[PDB]
Amino acid sequence: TTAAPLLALLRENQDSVKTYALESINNVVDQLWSEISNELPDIEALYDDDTFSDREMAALIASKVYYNLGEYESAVKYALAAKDRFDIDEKSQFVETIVSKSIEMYVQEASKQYTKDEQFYTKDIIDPKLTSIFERMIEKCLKASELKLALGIALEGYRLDIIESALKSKLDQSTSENVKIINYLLTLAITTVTNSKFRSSILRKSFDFLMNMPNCDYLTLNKVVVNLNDAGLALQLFKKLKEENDEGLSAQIAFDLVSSASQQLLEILVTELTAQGYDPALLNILSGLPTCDYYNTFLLNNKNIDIGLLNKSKSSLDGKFSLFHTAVSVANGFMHAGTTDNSFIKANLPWLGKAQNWAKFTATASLGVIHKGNLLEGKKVMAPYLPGSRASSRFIKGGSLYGLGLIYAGFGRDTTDYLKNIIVENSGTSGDEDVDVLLHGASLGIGLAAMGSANIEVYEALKEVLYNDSATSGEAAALGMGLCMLGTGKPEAIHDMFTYSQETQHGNITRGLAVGLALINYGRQELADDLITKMLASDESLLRYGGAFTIALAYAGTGNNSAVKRLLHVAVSDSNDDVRRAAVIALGFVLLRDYTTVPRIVQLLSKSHNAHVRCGTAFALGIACAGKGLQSAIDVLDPLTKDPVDFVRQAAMIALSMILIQQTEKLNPQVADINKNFLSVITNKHQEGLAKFGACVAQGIMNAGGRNVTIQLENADTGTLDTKSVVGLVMFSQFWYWFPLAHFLSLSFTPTTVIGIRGSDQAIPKFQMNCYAKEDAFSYPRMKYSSKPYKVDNMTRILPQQSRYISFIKDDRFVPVRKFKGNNGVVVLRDREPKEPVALIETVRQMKD
Amino acid sequence: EQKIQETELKIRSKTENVRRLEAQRNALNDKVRFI
Amino acid sequence: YFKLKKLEKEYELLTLQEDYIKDEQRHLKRELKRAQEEV
Repeated sequence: TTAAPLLALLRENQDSVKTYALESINNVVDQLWSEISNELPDIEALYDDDTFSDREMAALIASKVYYNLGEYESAVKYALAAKDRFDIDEKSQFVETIVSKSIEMYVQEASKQYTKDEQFYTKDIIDPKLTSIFERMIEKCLKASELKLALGIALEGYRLDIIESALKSKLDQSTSENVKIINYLLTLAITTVTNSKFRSSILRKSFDFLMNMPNCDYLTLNKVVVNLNDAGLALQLFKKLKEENDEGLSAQIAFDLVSSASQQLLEILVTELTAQGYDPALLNILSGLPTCDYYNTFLLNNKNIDIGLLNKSKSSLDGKFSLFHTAVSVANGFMHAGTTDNSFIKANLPWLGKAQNWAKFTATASLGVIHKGNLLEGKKVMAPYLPGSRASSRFIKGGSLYGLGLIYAGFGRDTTDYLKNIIVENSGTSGDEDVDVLLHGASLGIGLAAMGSANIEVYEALKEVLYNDSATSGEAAALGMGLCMLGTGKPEAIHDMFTYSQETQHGNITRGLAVGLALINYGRQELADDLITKMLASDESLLRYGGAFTIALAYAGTGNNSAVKRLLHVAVSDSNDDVRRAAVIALGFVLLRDYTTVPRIVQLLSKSHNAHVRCGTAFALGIACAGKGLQSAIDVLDPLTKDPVDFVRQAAMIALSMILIQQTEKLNPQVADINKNFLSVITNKHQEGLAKFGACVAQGIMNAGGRNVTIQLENADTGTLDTKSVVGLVMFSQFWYWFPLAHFLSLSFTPTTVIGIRGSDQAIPKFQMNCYAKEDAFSYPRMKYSSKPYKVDNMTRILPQQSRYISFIKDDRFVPVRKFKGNNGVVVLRDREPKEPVALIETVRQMKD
Repeated sequence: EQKIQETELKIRSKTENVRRLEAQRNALNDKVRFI
Repeated sequence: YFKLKKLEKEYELLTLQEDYIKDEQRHLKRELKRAQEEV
């Protein structure tokens, strides 16, 4: 029984007697181990003895000693030494810890050797003592019908054999089981797998299971194509639509891919798809024609500007230079965005004449936000100010070429050849200041039209503008080249534009180059660290400004603790208020995924002696919390509203305007205090100048698009980071430093509508749902789950957040599929009985085509 | 499922370490409001 | 399955606040230098 004398008798002869001696020891291994541990070195010495054949049973004894000694690493070695006595299926606290310890050490070596070889799990690169328990644990979880621990550990183990082989045996094909399995693999691996190559294969292997399209989830396969940006998988989706013929399923795939894909993937869906055959109904869909048509028509049906509250805002004073006129013009241009209403410019004469020279840019560019989405008459709005028709002056003429950039952005291939010809004419030299103004709006318009597509002609045309060292259009040339270099970009253009920033020192140039060097690196993560190190080591104020946005864009989406430590040390050690403001704003772009921890960090930075630090955290809080929940961020911005600093209250009103969209009517109790401050701060002369100027746009953002459009960034509809939405918010960070850039914000405003259309072509009918919904669209600025139906759930405005409780009635000619898919841009639900009257109403969308 | 629970217990232990930040932040705000 | 996802999400707060309390001490040292100038 007592193992103390037996362990000392193992140095004698007759090894057959030692077999019987070890039998009585296995009882006290969990009892006397604190005593017999003095004889433990004799147990380990016999394992290496070639004449000792009892190591099979001797390994079990030593496995329970070192473990209870407090060494978890040793318990794995002695347990797998024999590879026989160890039983993983036995349920005890001794085995479960050894299994969890072997997996923990296996993840550390899996994240390293994966770079050299991806086949390491099939090879000897890893010592089998790590993979022995790791393989037996997965097989034990598969027999227990538990996919939480099996799939969760597989993502940490970085092994492709587990997910690929086990999924084939677990196939239940309802057919909704395989959809949730990938959803558990997609959601967890993003915050777990640190290597973009491993998660690239997980989405690729899952494509071969659903490739047959047995009424499976297309949104799951769409997120695979968008994340991988593969041209072969995008074309393969339409290859299966030719075999299985469905008008409803093939449509929803086409509307979804055109919005989330970049300019490079749209060429495969149009040019490459035409060569291999296509659907005549789906060709125009992938070209973006219906996408812009839905945004313009849905806003025109229900439109409330409420000019009564706006008249009192813009009639206060004619002075304060353009800062008052710019505030009311940029704000009003948001309310009519997409509805094509010129009443501010046309119906009101005096507010246009009171503007200054450079102030006429906002009055002209306001129509670009208003008429955004018009691919036909968008040029006729700027027709009198186009080149060759001259203009009232050359300061206002430059805004016309920029107005075409906001409307046609991404569709501006026709204007791409038109806008670059004006740059070549002015590329020689400039004799006047307003000449660069015409080049300023031209370079920004072609940058938006070519945004997302790499063009060597636009890069070389704007490169000659940088050589001229223009104090006005110098930033426009840098921003135009950065939008073409979005994504991986050109590595040669990284060091070239960085060299011109050190050679040419200018405020409007280098600052634009610093932002341009941030746009060229998008989603590169550690690949952009070479440029980040050069900016952090330099003491230049403008180079440190672009260093934060370079970290913001590359490290966005999935959060990274390495990018947090960089932005935190810069906002503290550096004494520059503009750089501290850029570091706290750059933190919000990395936190876009998790909006719950964003206010907690802002509360820590809400108390500071610097105004720019509190001003940066104000707008950075509203970036991630715009279209998300957690209404408590309003109370965080309350003390910033009382800040005597002028520009802090300006960014505070804008941040409040982003979170409070559609929060009225007994949703957020703070909507009463924000609506009073609209007319109170403007009319009162005791407040700050920039405070009332920001309250104008603050009232204009909540009323933008006629109370309809909302700011959607990193949602379930897109599936990834929106390129147009993240760039527009960066431009807002520069307001009074040079000239308001707020016109770029129009890319983030999208309406909220739910409509089925048809299964073939454009319809926009009129029907009713009557499902549980909050009261929003019928609550406009004036002069508990009860399962109770709402007035009309079709179209209107409402809210995307609380619309998850809205169902779809099946009593009409349509049928529900996703049970409120909840996608406002894609829409186009399934029609089970086409060619039947829907009570269709033809919209004005023909004018936008 | 015990591997996740035992690991989560460390977060609750480090939660009391976050309490040390409130003592330093309030002492820092007293110096900020003073200057 | 939320216990696995929310597990690694809480370390982001422990990562920032670990070096953030150290920045308050560096700021406190700067306030002491400003306090000597006030005298």
